[PDB]
Amino acid sequence: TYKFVNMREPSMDMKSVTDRAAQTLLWTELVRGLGMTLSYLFREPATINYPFEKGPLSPRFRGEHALRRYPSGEERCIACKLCEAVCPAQAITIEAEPRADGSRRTTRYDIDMTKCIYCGFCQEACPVDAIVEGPNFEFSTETHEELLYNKEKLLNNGDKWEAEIAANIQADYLYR
Amino acid sequence: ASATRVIQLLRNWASGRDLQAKLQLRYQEISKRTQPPPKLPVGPSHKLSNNYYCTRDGRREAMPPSIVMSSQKTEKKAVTPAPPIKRWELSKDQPYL
Amino acid sequence: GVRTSPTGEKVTHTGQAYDDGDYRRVRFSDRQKEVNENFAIDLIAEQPVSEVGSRVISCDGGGGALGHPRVYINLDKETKTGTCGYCGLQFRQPHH
Amino acid sequence: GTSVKPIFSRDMNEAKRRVRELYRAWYREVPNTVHLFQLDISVKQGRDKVREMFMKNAHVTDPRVVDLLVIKGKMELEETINVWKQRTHIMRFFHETEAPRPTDFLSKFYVGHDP
Amino acid sequence: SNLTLNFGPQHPAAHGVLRLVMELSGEMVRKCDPHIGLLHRGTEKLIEYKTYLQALPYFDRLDYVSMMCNEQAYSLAVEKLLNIQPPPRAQWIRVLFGEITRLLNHIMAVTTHALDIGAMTPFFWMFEEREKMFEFYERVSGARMHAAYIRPGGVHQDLPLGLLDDIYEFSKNFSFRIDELEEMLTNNRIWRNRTVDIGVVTAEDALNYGFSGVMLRGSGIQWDLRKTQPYDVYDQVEFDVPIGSRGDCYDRYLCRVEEMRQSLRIISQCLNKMPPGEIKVDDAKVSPPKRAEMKTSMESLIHHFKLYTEGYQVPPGATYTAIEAPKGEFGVYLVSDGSSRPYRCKIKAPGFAHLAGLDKMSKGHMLADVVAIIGTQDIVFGEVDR
Amino acid sequence: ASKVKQDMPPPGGYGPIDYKRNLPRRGLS
Amino acid sequence: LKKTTGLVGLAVCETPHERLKILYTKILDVLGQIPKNAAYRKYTEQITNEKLGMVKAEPDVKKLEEQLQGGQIEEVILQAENELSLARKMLRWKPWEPLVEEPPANQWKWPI
Amino acid sequence: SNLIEVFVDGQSVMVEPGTTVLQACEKVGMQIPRFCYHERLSVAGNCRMCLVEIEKAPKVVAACAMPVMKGWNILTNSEKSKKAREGVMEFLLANHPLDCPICDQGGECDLQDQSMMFGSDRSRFLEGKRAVEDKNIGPLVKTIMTRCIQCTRCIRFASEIAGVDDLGTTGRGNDMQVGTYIEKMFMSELSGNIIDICPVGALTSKPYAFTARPWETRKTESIDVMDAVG
Amino acid sequence: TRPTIRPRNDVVHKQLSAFGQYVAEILPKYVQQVQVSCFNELEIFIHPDGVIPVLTFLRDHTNAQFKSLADLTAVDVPTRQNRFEIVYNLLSLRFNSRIRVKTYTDELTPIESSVTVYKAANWYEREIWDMFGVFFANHPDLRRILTDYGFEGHPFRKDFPLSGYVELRYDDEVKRVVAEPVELAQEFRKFDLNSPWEAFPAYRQPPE
Amino acid sequence: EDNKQFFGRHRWVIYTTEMNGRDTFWDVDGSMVPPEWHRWLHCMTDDP
Amino acid sequence: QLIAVDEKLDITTLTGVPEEHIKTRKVRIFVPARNNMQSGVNNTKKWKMEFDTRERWENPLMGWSSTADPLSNLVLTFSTKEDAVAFAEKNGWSFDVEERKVPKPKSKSYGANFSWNKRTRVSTK
Ligand code: SF4
Ligand code: SF4
Ligand code: SF4
Ligand code: SF4
Ligand code: FES
Ligand SMILES: [Mg+2]
Ligand SMILES: [Zn+2]
Repeated sequence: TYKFVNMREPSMDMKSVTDRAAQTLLWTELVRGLGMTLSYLFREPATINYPFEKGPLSPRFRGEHALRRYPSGEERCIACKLCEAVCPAQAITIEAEPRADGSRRTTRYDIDMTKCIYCGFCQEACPVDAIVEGPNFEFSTETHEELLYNKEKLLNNGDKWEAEIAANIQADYLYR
Repeated sequence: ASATRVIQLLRNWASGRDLQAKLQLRYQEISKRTQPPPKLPVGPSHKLSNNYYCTRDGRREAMPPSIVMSSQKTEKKAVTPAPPIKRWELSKDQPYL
Repeated sequence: GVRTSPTGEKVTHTGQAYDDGDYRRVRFSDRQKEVNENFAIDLIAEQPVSEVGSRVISCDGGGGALGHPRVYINLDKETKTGTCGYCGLQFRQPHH
Repeated sequence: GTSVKPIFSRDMNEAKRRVRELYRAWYREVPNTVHLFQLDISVKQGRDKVREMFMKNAHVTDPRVVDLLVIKGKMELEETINVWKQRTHIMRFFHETEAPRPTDFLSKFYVGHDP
Repeated sequence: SNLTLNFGPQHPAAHGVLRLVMELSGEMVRKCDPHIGLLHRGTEKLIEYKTYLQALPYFDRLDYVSMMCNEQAYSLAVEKLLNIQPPPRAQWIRVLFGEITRLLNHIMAVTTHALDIGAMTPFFWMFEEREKMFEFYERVSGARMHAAYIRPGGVHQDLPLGLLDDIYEFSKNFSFRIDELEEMLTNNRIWRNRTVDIGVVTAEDALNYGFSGVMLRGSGIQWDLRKTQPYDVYDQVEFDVPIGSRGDCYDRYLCRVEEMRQSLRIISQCLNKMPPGEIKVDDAKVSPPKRAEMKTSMESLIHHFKLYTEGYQVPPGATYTAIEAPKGEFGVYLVSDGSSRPYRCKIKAPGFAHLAGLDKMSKGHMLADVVAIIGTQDIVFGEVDR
Repeated sequence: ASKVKQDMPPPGGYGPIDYKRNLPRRGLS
Repeated sequence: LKKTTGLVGLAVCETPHERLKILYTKILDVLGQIPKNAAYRKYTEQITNEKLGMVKAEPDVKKLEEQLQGGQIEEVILQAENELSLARKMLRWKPWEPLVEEPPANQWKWPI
Repeated sequence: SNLIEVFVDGQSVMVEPGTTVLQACEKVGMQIPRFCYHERLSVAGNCRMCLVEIEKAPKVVAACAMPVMKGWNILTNSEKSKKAREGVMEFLLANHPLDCPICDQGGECDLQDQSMMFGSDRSRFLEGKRAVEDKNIGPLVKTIMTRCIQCTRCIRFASEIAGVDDLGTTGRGNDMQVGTYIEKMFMSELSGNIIDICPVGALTSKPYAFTARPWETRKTESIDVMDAVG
Repeated sequence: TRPTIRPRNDVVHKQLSAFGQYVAEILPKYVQQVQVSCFNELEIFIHPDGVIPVLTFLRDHTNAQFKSLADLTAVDVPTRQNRFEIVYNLLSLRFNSRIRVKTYTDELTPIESSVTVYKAANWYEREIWDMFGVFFANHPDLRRILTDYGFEGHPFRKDFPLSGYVELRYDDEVKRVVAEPVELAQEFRKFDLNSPWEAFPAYRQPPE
Repeated sequence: EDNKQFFGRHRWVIYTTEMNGRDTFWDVDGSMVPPEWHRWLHCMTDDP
Repeated sequence: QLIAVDEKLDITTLTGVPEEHIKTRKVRIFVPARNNMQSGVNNTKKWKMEFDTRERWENPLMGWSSTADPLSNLVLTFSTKEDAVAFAEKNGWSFDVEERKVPKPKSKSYGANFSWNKRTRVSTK
């Protein structure tokens, strides 16, 4: 089922022809466009006062990565390497060994944030909610090297953002 | 909208429309940023019996394509790849723009 | 459980520190070496061993579905405690 | 028999004639390329390089492969004449920023493992 | 001798990566030769080293103005190769977000086309609506454009509570923004002078040149893949197909505006007909189990582990699956060798053929006319170069 | 033991949504 | 009588019945030079004779369009022209002949 | 000669007397799922994963142990065979621990792979799982016996190949445990092979523990120089 | 086999099989094989010499009317003596149908260009020549379309490496962008994903 | 907070004039917001 | 009409491969051995072509593994050994071919577990 967009005909009575002539000579549709812009001029603008005001975001928003802990302070990550396997950009590099107490823990956990596509597949794949995409998005740098995160950087990010990260996870985890 | 009434009238006249009815900026009408928890039901395969996987395995019902007329190996009416497409009907809602 | 090297460089929890003759230390000049101060091994060492009255205990890391996969831990051995392979929490049957 | 379909040439003589046509076209074009792209090389350098590129494939004895090589050379010439290539593309033939790689056994032994 | 000109890549009307070698006589365009590949990233080869899930995000970045539509095309191809069916609620969500995506794309196309022509203001009015639409994307997936929301088997997550009401609130107001855009452009005599009888293409030439979508329907061809070859639940929604009569820029612009209105209609129907149920296929050898199941039951953990490390195997075979994307027919030729990684993935983009037709369409026109024709073809070079 | 809770349309459906063209005549002779 | 076909570049044909009769007659004349047992000849003659009889049986253009299932008699004329050109090309090509060669042993084997 | 004719899904196969159903199936390139069977160990027949239907035979047979009879038509992919495989896999996974992320076997685990290929995709086991204590058998073979599926492969290897009778089973029923019953080291010049034959992560390499996953490793086929055996 | 499994369409399967038999009967000189897949897609495998006569037929015959060329691509299969599979996907709007035409070639054998049949083929053939090295005879303007000027090799071949052979950087001594042999700070990590257990018994090959 | 403003202007922050070591009278940026007020300010929640 | 060439196939000048990566490479053509950790045999069906392993080193930043040979991840699959040999020959690569290893058929007897007078008698089940 379809419709035509440009298949109409103008009436040739003297009234319609004279109206068309008046439009041609007195520029009525141009005045209509001017009226539309004038109407927009007196409307309230949509600009927010950044950085004092921010755009709305969801609990599901994918931001800067972080490594999380159990409430006892133990790392959640147990070096299963599912995030490394699933990562579509090969942005994750993991090395692991038994710890001094025999625990399964990483010795290297690197994310190349200039390789990362911020898809969130790593946090979907993680079985223990160890690696997450946090809410932070304002982490621009002056050098390329600062965006090659090692494990200490990611643990610091987790320690710094856990209060927000836990609340967002509490908000979203019943959909996962 | 905090616009005064005379500016509102001027906006309506310039636009030719009732602008206050449909405001682009969004206020209190939008949904709250805090919501109750969901429950999210489960699918048809969440059963304790009569649920053997071999009866619901789509991947294993795929098979190699049917071979018609290998080269190695009357009446005969002509055929088309499908019946001819039926002509479209003009819209009852709005036939012409 | 942070600790310093003979060069003054902080040693991380992975035990990685640049040697005294390593040129790569130059990368920290006029800057700093990022080190996480909350060592997980020491933090889990401070948790007390839970006394439970069953031969098999269940652990999911707390928080239900917000924890780790639920595993079962045998506590028959009296010479050692039962440790969770995900969380590090320890369990034992009452003795003595 | 070998039942092979040609591309342009039936034997090696017509393929060699097409090679000579392409070589003449490149040789004529070189001075214009030097002028238009504002290169710091001489016309002799460019022609010597053209000769070198042609000599690289002197060992080919298959007329179809020769025809395809002539097709590729014609494509490169058309890219050059229309200034679709830039100066970087033209200068890529000279490898002016690659260090000279040793060829004798001893230097390769000193520098690494590659045979 | 004609004058030769580089139109782009660093040009406002060249879309960043298009270098057009133009032969001109004065400002008359004697010849157009588009040079592309300035955004060729080797997507089709990269996909050969990914699992199907790993390959999914590459489709977000082909036509970056219509993300979920690309996701849907790829998901439909993979689901056809897997011989599985997405659940009904997933199909309704897919159609709803596909129409939201069509709204986004048509806003971008119409307003950037107007900006090339010289009308800069409607871009600003409509990009706030695009912003609101972006929020719907981010609320459903956590990303404003590259959602990766639509996957083979259904969708990644269910809608958050309250999303449908906000989509309804936006949809009940978008028609007035369309009305304002049409008040600025549709009857303006300058706009008509810039668009009427520019880039006229015949129906036969459009078919032979591989055109699709509006580039067909502007020339009177009554064809729409949603009507003729429906997918998901498109055979359950009512809408009209806008049809042009002149095959020029003005009729194509009118068609796109009417397609926006019909998309609003479809979105209303989708909002009122959303059913309950699960949102991905209840087959853990294809779709991952829920996180609570993964942490409780052995089979769920095994299937999570395997689907996120190896990925599902796809039975061997090849399919060409096409959809009515906002820019025309978007297709995938997917060849599976039986393993968990695709053997070959050829991507068919409508803009490829449309831009190949640009020299034919520009015959007898000027420079500004060529700018208008580029705008009217609705070209994004992520899908052209892949 | 609570009821299934999902994002769904309100009973009786949503309010009607306008989509058609609206360009009033709005002029003299 | 009809104002426009609605398709850009397709003109309205006056006297479509005579044009169709001419085109179908020319197609049958060309097909008469193709071997009698060639499948192309018999199939195309069958469909062409069906269309020619249908054209001769209905003098109303709209009802002829409805019967022919061909979409707007001008496109029927265009399709007849395409079929005539194809018939000449087929007479040149002679594809009714036996397959030129058998592919290699595993040319089409998939997977691998 | 002395061969007899059997059928695999209707396809004729000539086999020598004493050929088992599993071997006849692999004559036509069909691999029957297995846990306890190993072609270099004695037949056990305890895992029951190889159960397969014989045409016109009411009861399925253990393909690893059953000699094939003349005229038998083995139905490797019938409904009976698939349902038997699903039931056995369900029984194997009922008490298995949710250890895959921390288990070194993950990614090269026959239990995982045969669950994905021949088992169902979900669980309906609603009880608690059994947990057993670990046995110390040396510094080479790490033992986590909650993952043990009681295949008896390690026992048969130790007895038959290594000539060491130190492994066995203690208890019975659900409480049956594989071990040594005393604190004893299984130190043999061939001990490490029990890591490879063990289908699950119950026996793993201690020096290798936690270091790598199977999919990231590159394989170089080479020769050993530690002795003159090559 | 209910909600999870994709439904079948016997009507379309039968119609496509009948039309494939029709095409094979009309053009025995070139048609080598006809197949209908279980998701209702028709494939016609032809000798290369028949690229033009077949396509033209499918475009111009009154009962075919495949007026649209949706896509034209190549597939590289190094184990085959004829390396490259050439695939044409055609759409008929009159009959609301799709068809696929397949042929083969090796590195040194030209394929006839189909620009006289479908103009849309032009760029597609260029892309094939760019990505696979297949030469199309009588192409109006055959040259690279996707790769950089002066680029050597055909990237979409299976034996072409993923990162190629050369990379680019700006050099200040010569004040220009230069190409040098590729060196990667991190090598792409090859993953071995295939399970050693067979997935689909319906596609098992004879054990030779 | 001012809920009478439209969504996006209904919440805002006045930054401190002195953070950890630096003078922020003129130099402010969004990274100065601590995580809890980051959640409130971006409307990921309705509760301060 | 055809042209009847009589020379062996050689496409090296057309592939765009650098000289060094033609004459200095050694490809191995082989059927990959079964991974000893699993009993599945589905990864031992096809022939593989791979290249010789070149140097990998440590990146001074991040300690990542760095390479300089572009063929370190190139593996081709072939149906037979002859197809792989032909492909290697037409590309000018020197090759080493290893013959396919098939496990020999074995005599399995369950009853032998309980022999009256043989050593095959088992002491446990
Ligand atoms: S977000 Fe995606 S690309 Fe980034 S590390 Fe996670 S999986 Fe890799
Ligand atoms: S972050 Fe999660 S997925 Fe990645 S290795 Fe650690 S536990 Fe595994
Ligand atoms: S043995 Fe296999 S199934 Fe069991 S935990 Fe280890 S990897 Fe998982
Ligand atoms: S440890 Fe391994 S080989 Fe030994 S009984 Fe358990 S599963 Fe079988
Ligand atoms: S393999 Fe036969 S019973 Fe275990
Ligand atoms: Mg083991
Ligand atoms: Zn725990």
